Amino acid sequence: ATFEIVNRCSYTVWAAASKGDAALDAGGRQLNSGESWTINVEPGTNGGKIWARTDCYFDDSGSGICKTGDCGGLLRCKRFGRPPTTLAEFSLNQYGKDYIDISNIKGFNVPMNFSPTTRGCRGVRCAADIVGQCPAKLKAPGGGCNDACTVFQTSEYCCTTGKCGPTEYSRFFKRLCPDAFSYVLDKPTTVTCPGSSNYRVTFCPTA
Repeated sequence: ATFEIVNRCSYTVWAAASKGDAALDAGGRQLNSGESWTINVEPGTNGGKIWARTDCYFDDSGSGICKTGDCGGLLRCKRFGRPPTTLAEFSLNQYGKDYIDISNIKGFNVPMNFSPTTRGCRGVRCAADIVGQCPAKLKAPGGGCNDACTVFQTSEYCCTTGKCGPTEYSRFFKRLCPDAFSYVLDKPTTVTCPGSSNYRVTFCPTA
């Protein structure tokens, strides 16, 4: 499947793509304002994620650091990134269907639209100014808006026991972005697409 990753932000981002234990495609790449990067993701990819990283510095070998979404200091991510990270999430060719969503469960750093480029389903979007409106205790000094689990490490926020309800913090993410997961047991906003759909992830889709 193809994922066109587009940076409409006025600032450079470093796109990242991983399924947790491996890179997807090259795993990461710099995207200046306006640039597009098309990757190929193997059919059947389960638990894939795409995100943006901000304020990165990498050396010649592709080692360095990002202020949000850093994946073990690598330009080419093999692992998931350090919160806060707005997450485009997907599992492909699962009994004939693709499943996509956006998640704020690991916080928010960059606004995002996640849409099919092929027919048969709708896209999802979280493009509200979550960083600007972020509750004081959730603000990440490094940039972005942390989820409450990341900040407070409680069973309730992290849904450790598999029992948890919505919280004041999760309700903030849900208020600004109704179409993204705000906590682990949120009412699913997952979209069912035809198996083997193709997609576009757009950072800052409205700016």
